[PDB]
Amino acid sequence: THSHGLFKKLGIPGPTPLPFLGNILSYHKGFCMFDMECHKKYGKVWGFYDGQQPVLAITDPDMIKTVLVKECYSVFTNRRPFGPVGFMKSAISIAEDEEWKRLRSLLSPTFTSGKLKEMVPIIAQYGDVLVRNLRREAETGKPVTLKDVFGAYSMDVITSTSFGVNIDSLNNPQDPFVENTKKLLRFDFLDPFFLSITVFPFLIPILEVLNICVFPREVTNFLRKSVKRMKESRLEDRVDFLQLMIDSQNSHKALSDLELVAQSIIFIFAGYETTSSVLSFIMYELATHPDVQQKLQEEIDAVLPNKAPPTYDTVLQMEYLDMVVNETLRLFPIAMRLERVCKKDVEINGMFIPKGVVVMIPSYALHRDPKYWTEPEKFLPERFSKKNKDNIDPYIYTPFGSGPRNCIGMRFALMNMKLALIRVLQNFSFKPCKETQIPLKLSLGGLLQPEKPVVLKVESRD
Amino acid sequence: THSHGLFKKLGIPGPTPLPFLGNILSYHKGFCMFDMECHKKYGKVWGFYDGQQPVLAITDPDMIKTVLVKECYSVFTNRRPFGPVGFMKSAISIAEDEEWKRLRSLLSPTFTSGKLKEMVPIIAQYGDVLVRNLRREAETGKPVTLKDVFGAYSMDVITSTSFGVNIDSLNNPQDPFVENTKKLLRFDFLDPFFLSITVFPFLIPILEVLNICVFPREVTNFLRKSVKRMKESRLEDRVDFLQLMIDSQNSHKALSDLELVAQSIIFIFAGYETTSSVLSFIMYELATHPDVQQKLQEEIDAVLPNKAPPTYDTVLQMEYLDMVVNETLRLFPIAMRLERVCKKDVEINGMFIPKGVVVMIPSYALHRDPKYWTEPEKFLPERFSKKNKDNIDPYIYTPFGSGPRNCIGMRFALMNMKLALIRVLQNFSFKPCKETQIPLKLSLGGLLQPEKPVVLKVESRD
Ligand code: HEM
Ligand code: HEM
Ligand SMILES: CC(C)N[C@@H](CSC[C@H](Cc1c[nH]c2ccccc12)NC(=O)OC(C)(C)C)C(=O)NCc1cccnc1
Ligand SMILES: CC(C)N[C@@H](CSC[C@H](Cc1c[nH]c2ccccc12)NC(=O)OC(C)(C)C)C(=O)NCc1cccnc1
Repeated sequence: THSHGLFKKLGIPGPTPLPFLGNILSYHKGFCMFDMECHKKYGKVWGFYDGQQPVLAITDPDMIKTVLVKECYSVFTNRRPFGPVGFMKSAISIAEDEEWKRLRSLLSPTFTSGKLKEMVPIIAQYGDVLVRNLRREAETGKPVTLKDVFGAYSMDVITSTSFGVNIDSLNNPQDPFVENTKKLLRFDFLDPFFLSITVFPFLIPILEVLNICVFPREVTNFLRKSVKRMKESRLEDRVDFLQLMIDSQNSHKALSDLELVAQSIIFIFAGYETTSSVLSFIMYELATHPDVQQKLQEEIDAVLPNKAPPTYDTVLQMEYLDMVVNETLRLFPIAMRLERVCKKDVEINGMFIPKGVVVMIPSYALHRDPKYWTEPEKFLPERFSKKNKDNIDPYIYTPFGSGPRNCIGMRFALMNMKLALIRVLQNFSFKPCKETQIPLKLSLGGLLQPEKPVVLKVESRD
Repeated sequence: THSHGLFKKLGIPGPTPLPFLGNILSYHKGFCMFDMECHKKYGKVWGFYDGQQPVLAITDPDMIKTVLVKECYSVFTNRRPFGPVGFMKSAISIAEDEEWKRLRSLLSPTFTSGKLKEMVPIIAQYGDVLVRNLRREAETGKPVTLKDVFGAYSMDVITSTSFGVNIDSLNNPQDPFVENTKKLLRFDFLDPFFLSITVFPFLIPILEVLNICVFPREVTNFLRKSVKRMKESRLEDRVDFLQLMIDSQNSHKALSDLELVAQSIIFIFAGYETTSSVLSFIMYELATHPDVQQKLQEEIDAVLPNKAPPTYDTVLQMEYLDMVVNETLRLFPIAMRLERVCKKDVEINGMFIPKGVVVMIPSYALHRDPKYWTEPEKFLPERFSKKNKDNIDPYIYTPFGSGPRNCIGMRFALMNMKLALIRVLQNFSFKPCKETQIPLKLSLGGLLQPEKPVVLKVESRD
């Protein structure tokens, strides 16, 4: 129908599409399973149909580089639309071409190593909070649910690093400011709503004229005014994302107020469930590989004797920790794919690409390719040792993507997660319960997350 | 366009419609203002257009009777659809024709005077709760917001009379069971979403296939399982609406489980903001007419000396109280209109009515008609004295509608509100603050509710 002959014409293999649905029935096992099977069955490039929308998959690292880096500005600048977005049209990760470029320009200085070293003390205080809450659970030998305790942690670091609000969310789960922000959850792109948006993408315009949005209209409204209060209470009466944006609107064309709110929202959205999720995947591996946990506890005490508090520089000093984080990300790259919309008829690395195709890099499946990783399913942190870390193709292992449009939040995310692990492990060990799901099964959904949530035994090194 | 010549053809007056919008621009001042102006300008019958949808207004009490009573089953059985409803299609107030008739049959015995006398003791306990919360506000001379304290009250009576759950919502505003139920708020039929649904009623089918609903998909999901837990904890291990429905599914065709949940939801929806709102409108009048308040306090002590607790029968004994409630409802009939969809070409009281028209009775405007009420804007409870209560046309004063499809919840609503007022006034007097809005302005919105929320001074008769 109307475009389902495209790949068959270019000589590109793939699963044969059904009318209207294309291949979306093949998502019944999740993006991850579909992508590995496809890589296996079909080889180095393949093609499928998200309804009428042609998606070209690629796995050659040279080709990936062209797309993510070389022709990023010229050809492959934007992501694919996904549903009605309202004013969130202005958020950097949604925006396009020159508005994107301007936004990415206007926001980059907020994510430098400099500002991040200034934020480290704030992100630290809530590690202590995390500990006392964990100790409360450990002095009462009851299995712990990480996503809850790490959620409460991530939530705290966001509320602080982005607005100055200081909440113990785990113990104030019903503060107005914690309630809204806990509704900014990762979109399930295989839930009813989003699948239909894929079979009926013409519906998106209809919703937009009805001010219906995939960002709940009330959470956005709460923050828009919460910001405009903060804005006008500091102006006038250092050191969060909001103040860094306030200072910036003092490319070009400055930052509009509505533009400012939207970024603020996308930072919470980005930083809340990801931090929570990754931190849980890591504690899962640490707990099912007690040697890796011991070796990391040993490393942490070396740098920080006497449970010394971690600093920006003592954090970047810890190599095994960096290894442990990077390998967890290999097995659970929560973005799962990267995607670029081809804006022009192009030819790259010997392959014609017609305008309008979505180019997709199947991150999860490349992270578990046996042709670039030995024993890809095993959790083996040494793959990232300063010895082996050189035989790893930065276009095969892309947990934050690559190029002008990679994750702007990368250094903060990594720092935020590491500060958590250092303080937690300084004080506790983590052990399987019987109710622990070993082996952790991944969700057949549209999200990278455990089937059953991770529950563990926490014990005090006291 | 496609139907805007209808009234002009039948000789029926009304405001001239614009293409596509019909007359909806005339709602800029609210349904209430539009309806009085229309009654004034145009007389005993008029016509307008909710987009393409012809609505015929009527004010002759004989004609109203035919519509609400005589030809209710034959002709005027259903209300007008309003947006996507999901499984709430099964709720009695939404359902149609034989399913309605069956539901109204299967649910009527739950609202008898018998069951209501059995519920009175439950509804009483939360009057005491209401008092201690009020006393806490009165011992701290801070103006009170009625909708909050009455909301918390109404919320408590619902949670109890419908599931057995016993919560002090005002002090547990963050119990999971109170959180969801506080989201079941009255629909604003002049908010963006519903106006568009009126200009684009073809959009309703589109939303329905997207499982988008005007009952938030999460509140419904919470209760559906909350019920199925309650259902299977009482079955097996008297005296609420849920148990009365459980007993009924033990016309005809019994009550399906999904059918049962939906009614449960519609009862909360119905009984929460209405009780809250009416109770606030009443305290407003009592507080701005201190004689009426005194006369009612005097009456209550006569029946119930020593702050005696109210009983079902001592409640029906209080005539001035019944007067005060009924007159408040005159000035603030929160339904505002009644509506019936004409299902066949008919002729009633000398007027042809073509199939598909919505027949509408402008309750608010009839309640303030100078041709049936002297000084209609004044709050004068004596209009309802056992002397004058006979010169009041039950088809002009219809705060609960009339006929086979009037409010099934009427006796409960009235009893629930009166039990509140008796206990409250036994203990407190209510006085204007400076921040009180005198005179209360009504919302220009699609709801009957105060412009500014009612704030009063509460003082202890101790
Ligand atoms: C463990 C944590 C995180 C992971 C694994 C992650 C991963 C990713 C990935 C794969 C992308 C797409 C990059 C590409 O297209 O090549 C991305 C984009 C993005 N991330 Fe993250 N992310 C994380 C946390 C964060 C945080 C904390 C922020 C805070 C501001 C953030 C903000 C963004 C933004 C704004 C984009 C889009 C940038 C643009 O399109 O210009 N992310 N992230
Ligand atoms: C002060 C409180 C209330 C007022 C003023 C009120 C008013 C009304 C009005 C005007 C109608 C439409 C009747 C008609 O079309 O003629 C109605 C319908 C209805 N009410 Fe209420 N109501 C109140 C409280 C309640 C309560 C507590 C319940 C509890 C179950 C309830 C359940 C219903 C139902 C189910 C219908 C639709 C009945 C049907 O269509 O078969 N209402 N109400
Ligand atoms: C999908 C939500 C997160 N809307 C995005 C728009 S594009 C940023 C990217 C989304 C994405 C990556 N491959 C995809 C393949 C198909 C469809 C969408 C995507 N993000 C992403 O990794 O999200 C998680 C970890 C998958 C939840 C947005 O604006 N996200 C802010 C954000 C979120 C998370 C991390 N960093 C930034
Ligand atoms: C509109 C909401 C309440 N959906 C109803 C469907 S029809 C019951 C009726 C609605 C109604 C009366 N004139 C109208 C004129 C135009 C459009 C709709 C209506 N109710 C009604 O009085 O609602 C309040 C007090 C106006 C909020 C529903 O199912 N409502 C359950 C319910 C609510 C309140 C009282 N009793 C029952």
